[PDB]
Amino acid sequence: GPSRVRQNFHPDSEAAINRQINLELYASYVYLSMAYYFSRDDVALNNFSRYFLHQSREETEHAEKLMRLQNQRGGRIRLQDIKKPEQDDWESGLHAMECALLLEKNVNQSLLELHALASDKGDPHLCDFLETYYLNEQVKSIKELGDHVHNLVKMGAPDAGLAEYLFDTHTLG
Amino acid sequence: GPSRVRQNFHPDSEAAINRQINLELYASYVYLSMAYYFSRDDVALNNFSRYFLHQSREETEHAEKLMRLQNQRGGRIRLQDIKKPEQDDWESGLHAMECALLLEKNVNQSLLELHALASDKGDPHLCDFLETYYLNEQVKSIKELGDHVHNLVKMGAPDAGLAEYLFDTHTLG
Amino acid sequence: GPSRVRQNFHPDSEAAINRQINLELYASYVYLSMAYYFSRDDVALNNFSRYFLHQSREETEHAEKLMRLQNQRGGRIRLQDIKKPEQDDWESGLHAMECALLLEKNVNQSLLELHALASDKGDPHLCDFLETYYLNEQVKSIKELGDHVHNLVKMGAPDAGLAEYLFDTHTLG
Amino acid sequence: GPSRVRQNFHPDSEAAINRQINLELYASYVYLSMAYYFSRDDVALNNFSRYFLHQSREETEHAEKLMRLQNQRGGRIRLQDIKKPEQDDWESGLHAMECALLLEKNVNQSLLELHALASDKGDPHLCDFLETYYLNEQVKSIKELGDHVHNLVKMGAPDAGLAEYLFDTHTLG
Amino acid sequence: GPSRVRQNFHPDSEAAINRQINLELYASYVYLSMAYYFSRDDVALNNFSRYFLHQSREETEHAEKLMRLQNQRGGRIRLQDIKKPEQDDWESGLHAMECALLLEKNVNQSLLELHALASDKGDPHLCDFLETYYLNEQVKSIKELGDHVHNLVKMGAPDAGLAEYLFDTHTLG
Amino acid sequence: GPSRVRQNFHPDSEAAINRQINLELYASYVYLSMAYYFSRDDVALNNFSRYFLHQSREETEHAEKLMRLQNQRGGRIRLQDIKKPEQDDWESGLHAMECALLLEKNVNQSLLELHALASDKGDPHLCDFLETYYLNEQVKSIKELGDHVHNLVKMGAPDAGLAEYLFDTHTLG
Ligand SMILES: [Cl-]
Ligand SMILES: [Cl-]
Ligand SMILES: [Cl-]
Ligand SMILES: [Cl-]
Ligand SMILES: [Cl-]
Ligand SMILES: [Cl-]
Ligand SMILES: [Cl-]
Ligand SMILES: [Cl-]
Ligand SMILES: [Cl-]
Ligand SMILES: [Cl-]
Ligand SMILES: [Cl-]
Ligand SMILES: [Cl-]
Ligand SMILES: [Cl-]
Ligand SMILES: [Cl-]
Ligand SMILES: [Cl-]
Ligand SMILES: [Cl-]
Ligand SMILES: [Cl-]
Ligand SMILES: [Cl-]
Ligand SMILES: [Cl-]
Ligand SMILES: [Cl-]
Ligand SMILES: [Cl-]
Ligand SMILES: [Cl-]
Ligand SMILES: [Cl-]
Ligand SMILES: [Cl-]
Ligand SMILES: [Cl-]
Ligand SMILES: [Cl-]
Ligand SMILES: [Cl-]
Ligand SMILES: [Cl-]
Ligand SMILES: [Cl-]
Ligand SMILES: [Cl-]
Ligand SMILES: [Cl-]
Ligand SMILES: [Cl-]
Ligand SMILES: [Fe+2]
Ligand SMILES: [Fe+2]
Ligand SMILES: [Fe+2]
Ligand SMILES: [Fe+2]
Ligand SMILES: [Fe+2]
Ligand SMILES: [Fe+2]
Ligand SMILES: [Fe+2]
Ligand SMILES: [Fe+2]
Ligand SMILES: [Fe+2]
Ligand SMILES: [Fe+2]
Ligand SMILES: [Fe+2]
Ligand SMILES: [Fe+2]
Ligand SMILES: [Fe+2]
Ligand SMILES: [Fe+2]
Ligand SMILES: [Fe+2]
Ligand SMILES: [Fe+2]
Ligand SMILES: [Fe+2]
Ligand SMILES: [Fe+2]
Ligand SMILES: [Fe+2]
Ligand SMILES: [Fe+2]
Ligand SMILES: [Fe+2]
Ligand SMILES: [Fe+2]
Ligand SMILES: [Fe+2]
Ligand SMILES: [Fe+2]
Ligand SMILES: [Fe+2]
Ligand SMILES: [Fe+2]
Ligand SMILES: [Fe+2]
Ligand SMILES: [Fe+2]
Ligand SMILES: [Fe+2]
Ligand SMILES: [Fe+2]
Ligand SMILES: [Fe+2]
Ligand SMILES: [Fe+2]
Ligand SMILES: [Fe+2]
Ligand SMILES: [Fe+2]
Ligand SMILES: [Fe+2]
Ligand SMILES: [Fe+2]
Ligand SMILES: [Fe+2]
Ligand SMILES: [Fe+2]
Ligand SMILES: [Fe+2]
Ligand SMILES: [Fe+2]
Ligand SMILES: [Fe+2]
Ligand SMILES: [Fe+2]
Ligand SMILES: [Fe+2]
Ligand SMILES: [Fe+2]
Ligand SMILES: [Fe+2]
Ligand SMILES: [Fe+2]
Ligand SMILES: [Fe+2]
Ligand SMILES: [Fe+2]
Ligand SMILES: [Mg+2]
Ligand SMILES: [Mg+2]
Ligand SMILES: [Mg+2]
Ligand SMILES: [Mg+2]
Ligand SMILES: [Mg+2]
Ligand SMILES: [Mg+2]
Ligand SMILES: [Mg+2]
Ligand SMILES: [Mg+2]
Ligand SMILES: [Mg+2]
Ligand SMILES: [Mg+2]
Ligand SMILES: [Mg+2]
Ligand SMILES: [Mg+2]
Ligand SMILES: [Mg+2]
Ligand SMILES: [Mg+2]
Ligand SMILES: [Mg+2]
Ligand SMILES: [Mg+2]
Ligand SMILES: [Mg+2]
Ligand SMILES: [Mg+2]
Repeated sequence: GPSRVRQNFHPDSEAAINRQINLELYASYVYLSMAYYFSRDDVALNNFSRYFLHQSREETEHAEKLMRLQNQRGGRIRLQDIKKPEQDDWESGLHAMECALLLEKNVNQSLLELHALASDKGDPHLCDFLETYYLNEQVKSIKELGDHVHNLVKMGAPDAGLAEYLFDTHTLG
Repeated sequence: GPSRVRQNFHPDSEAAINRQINLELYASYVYLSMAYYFSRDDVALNNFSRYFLHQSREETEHAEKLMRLQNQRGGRIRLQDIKKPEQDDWESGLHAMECALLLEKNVNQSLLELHALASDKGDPHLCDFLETYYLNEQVKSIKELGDHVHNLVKMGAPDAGLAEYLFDTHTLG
Repeated sequence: GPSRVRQNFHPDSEAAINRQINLELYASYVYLSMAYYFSRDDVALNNFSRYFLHQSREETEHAEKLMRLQNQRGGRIRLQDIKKPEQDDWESGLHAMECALLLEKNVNQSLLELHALASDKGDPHLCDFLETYYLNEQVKSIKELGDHVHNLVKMGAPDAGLAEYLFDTHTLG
Repeated sequence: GPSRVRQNFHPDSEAAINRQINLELYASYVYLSMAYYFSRDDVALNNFSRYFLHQSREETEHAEKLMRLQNQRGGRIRLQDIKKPEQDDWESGLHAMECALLLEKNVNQSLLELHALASDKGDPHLCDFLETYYLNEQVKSIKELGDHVHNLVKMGAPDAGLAEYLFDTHTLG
Repeated sequence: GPSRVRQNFHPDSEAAINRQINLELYASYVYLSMAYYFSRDDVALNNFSRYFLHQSREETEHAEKLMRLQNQRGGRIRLQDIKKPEQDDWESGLHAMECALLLEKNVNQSLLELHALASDKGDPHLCDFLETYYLNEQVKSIKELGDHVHNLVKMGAPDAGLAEYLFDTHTLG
Repeated sequence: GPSRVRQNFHPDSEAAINRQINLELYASYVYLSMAYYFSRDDVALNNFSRYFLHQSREETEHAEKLMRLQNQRGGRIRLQDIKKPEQDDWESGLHAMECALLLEKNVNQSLLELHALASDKGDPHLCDFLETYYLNEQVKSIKELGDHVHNLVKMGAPDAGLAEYLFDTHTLG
């Protein structure tokens, strides 16, 4: 107290990083739920399953990089419960994509608030960390999900019988 | 009488294995019938044909492993007629998949009854044999057929003109 | 009705091909029975087992080529029960070989009657099919079985203790 | 309702599998917490960190295989909150190892109760699943942790200055 | 007391595993005795020698896997004298094969009793261990020895001068 | 009677070789016991385990070469019970090493007495056999064990917490 490594690292930043870790672990859990929805016998869209499983594992990576940052800067990781997702039954490929898009925008908003806090606290290391590893990743993710939602809507998902099947095999395959 | 190899092998188990051999050979014949239905000039779904031909050959493997078990344990194989399948004309890709699912559940029920008999007779070798080579294979097969039935139903098979054609080329291809 | 592919294909030929399919599947089953007789603990002639298992699989090939022919010509496959073999206990390597020789001659006679029918119906495609894929195969098979029976008889099978053992390891190995 | 795949799968088993999924995800989170404790600047045992991170990822694998089983059998995954671990500060390499050993024994007890339930419900597929993928894994894990605890105790951890350092570099390296 | 690893492991099971270790070491010694009988100048059947030496080494493997199990589960290995085999002079290749068959059936009976005890004590780990590594190995071994005894009897062993010589060179070579 | 191969081979030598075979098999069993002591969860010195397991297998080799010698010279192998080791709990790495050193010196004394007997009986083949394959092996083994005991004593085994751990990983690893 303080850590021999700690320098220019505000307690508010440390707390906000702990909250961000929880949010990234939550996002991982949401995607894991979606992945296994798509492998149900009455859904059986294996490339939607693979896509969301990959997203789940990326969110765990996002959480771990923040945990590493906490240690690097001499903060102390404080974990909290990972809340269950809002749904187990995700309804359709389109609905899951729309929910993922909303999730990603929510996580983006949290990251932008974290960047504003880091700026306020004169922490350019933390600002750069977020810019380098988080903000463009989020923009790319949101854009990709937007593209997917548009194609599924235009194709007639979820009610048009061929739409999710064909998107599964040609876009996500 | 008895075989110099026979040990802890109840006559009821020996008889039940003979009945299971017949059922696996019957399942092989059903799938062979389906395979050649799909190669008719007025059906011509070559990947449905290939899929069911593969399933036919797997069922022969299942029969042979039970025949080998009978010899290994010192029982005597007693073959019976292999009954013809219930249909020659299987109507559609969806109908064949639904019939295959029912067949697999029926074969599964027979295997579960065989496991219950082996348990009752204190035959852990036979229990393990069924668990190792049959029960999970059946669960996997039933799940795969369930997945296929769901996709074909959602796509609008059998009446939607593109459904079986597209499933043939993208899932079974 | 008729199939858009059907041409110069008599209903009698179509029916005779269905009967031939059943006979080839029956021959496969006979050989499968023999194969597993030779793997009994009280018989244990592993190369006799392998030899008859191979013959079993070849007969399934013979059945499938006729099933393909039926579809190619626009006929409709009509499957029937596959009758069990005449024996489960095949007595000896010599007896099995003698039974196989009789089976092959019986199947040959059926093929010759099928060729006579095809000739009568002016079906040169069917005549050529039988000549190309069946008649010489049968002559080769009958000759091979004749050779095997002669050697086993001369060697003193089944009662001479070394005969089947030595034939198993030097001719069939 | 029910799933077209469901067979011999009791609702109690389905519920117990959902509880087991939560427990495996909890174990993953415990190990993740431990991994990042060991990377603190005031702990800095990088091979303890790597060891627990690996264990964390294995527990996620354990959770996923149960999620797959639920879908395979036609049950429905029902996720719950993942509770935070009991500690963020794990005190020492020895204490973390002792906590991991207790966790593994607790998870083992849950698996044994699940196997007893599956047995009671006559579900040999579920029994075999647990035996094949879970029970021996748990015994191996408990034994390994026991070995590690013994060596650390004998070496004088946590107070002997060289003990955890040397164990980190020679056993876990 | 108890071992920090021990869980769901009954003292009766621990004792029965110690007895099984002794029996497997005894079986190894029997086979070692047989191997060196066949290398006598007045026996000189080098492939019978090699066959039994291999079986001896496999039995040591069986003993070691049980010793490892004892440690894995937190039991304590308690070794006893390894009794000498019943004979040094094994009389003939046929007699040795018949003695080996009886030995294997006796060891199998002991394993089945061990499985019944494990079942009674609700130890699915131990049941699976026996099923996975012991019970099918025993069935395979008994069947192989049955096959060998049958061929040697039919060939006229031990009195027919060529029988053991030819079996040595063609089956065991 | 006598063996057609026997020449210059005294009955006393034949008997002494049988006693030596038993002693080498006993030494193998002692080392096997030690190997599995070191794999206990409350000992867990895996390189001590590996070292003694290797020594166990070498002693079996020593026994087999004497069994081969007996046959080569036309003597008859006479096996006896293999007595259990003096301990199951070997107390420590140092104590096991000290017990192994005493065992090796005892086996050496027996070999020297065997050489004296062979000399007395004018058997230069047996003298050379012992010199070539046994006497220098024993001197090397005794020296190696002496080296190990010295290092463990100097390092402070068994009570110094780091000693056996460090010797396990740097000398025996
Ligand atoms: Cl600071
Ligand atoms: Cl809350
Ligand atoms: Cl700044
Ligand atoms: Cl897209
Ligand atoms: Cl559509
Ligand atoms: Cl029996
Ligand atoms: Cl009937
Ligand atoms: Cl049982
Ligand atoms: Cl599908
Ligand atoms: Cl359509
Ligand atoms: Cl398409
Ligand atoms: Cl026509
Ligand atoms: Cl009839
Ligand atoms: Cl013509
Ligand atoms: Cl021939
Ligand atoms: Cl003869
Ligand atoms: Cl059910
Ligand atoms: Cl709660
Ligand atoms: Cl059950
Ligand atoms: Cl360790
Ligand atoms: Cl220290
Ligand atoms: Cl216990
Ligand atoms: Cl006694
Ligand atoms: Cl149990
Ligand atoms: Cl044999
Ligand atoms: Cl002879
Ligand atoms: Cl020969
Ligand atoms: Cl002499
Ligand atoms: Cl005594
Ligand atoms: Cl001399
Ligand atoms: Cl040394
Ligand atoms: Cl020390
Ligand atoms: Fe939050
Ligand atoms: Fe992504
Ligand atoms: Fe990625
Ligand atoms: Fe993220
Ligand atoms: Fe909640
Ligand atoms: Fe994200
Ligand atoms: Fe930048
Ligand atoms: Fe992303
Ligand atoms: Fe039946
Ligand atoms: Fe399949
Ligand atoms: Fe396959
Ligand atoms: Fe099957
Ligand atoms: Fe019928
Ligand atoms: Fe099947
Ligand atoms: Fe079981
Ligand atoms: Fe299958
Ligand atoms: Fe017929
Ligand atoms: Fe052939
Ligand atoms: Fe062939
Ligand atoms: Fe044929
Ligand atoms: Fe009949
Ligand atoms: Fe034929
Ligand atoms: Fe021709
Ligand atoms: Fe042929
Ligand atoms: Fe729980
Ligand atoms: Fe692990
Ligand atoms: Fe691993
Ligand atoms: Fe786990
Ligand atoms: Fe809480
Ligand atoms: Fe675990
Ligand atoms: Fe199993
Ligand atoms: Fe583990
Ligand atoms: Fe015993
Ligand atoms: Fe073997
Ligand atoms: Fe082997
Ligand atoms: Fe054994
Ligand atoms: Fe005795
Ligand atoms: Fe054995
Ligand atoms: Fe064996
Ligand atoms: Fe002695
Ligand atoms: Fe050595
Ligand atoms: Fe060596
Ligand atoms: Fe030795
Ligand atoms: Fe004693
Ligand atoms: Fe030695
Ligand atoms: Fe020399
Ligand atoms: Fe040595
Ligand atoms: Fe070192
Ligand atoms: Mg300082
Ligand atoms: Mg603070
Ligand atoms: Mg998938
Ligand atoms: Mg007998
Ligand atoms: Mg009977
Ligand atoms: Mg085709
Ligand atoms: Mg037309
Ligand atoms: Mg007609
Ligand atoms: Mg075979
Ligand atoms: Mg339905
Ligand atoms: Mg329910
Ligand atoms: Mg690290
Ligand atoms: Mg304790
Ligand atoms: Mg006790
Ligand atoms: Mg040899
Ligand atoms: Mg003479
Ligand atoms: Mg004498
Ligand atoms: Mg080891």
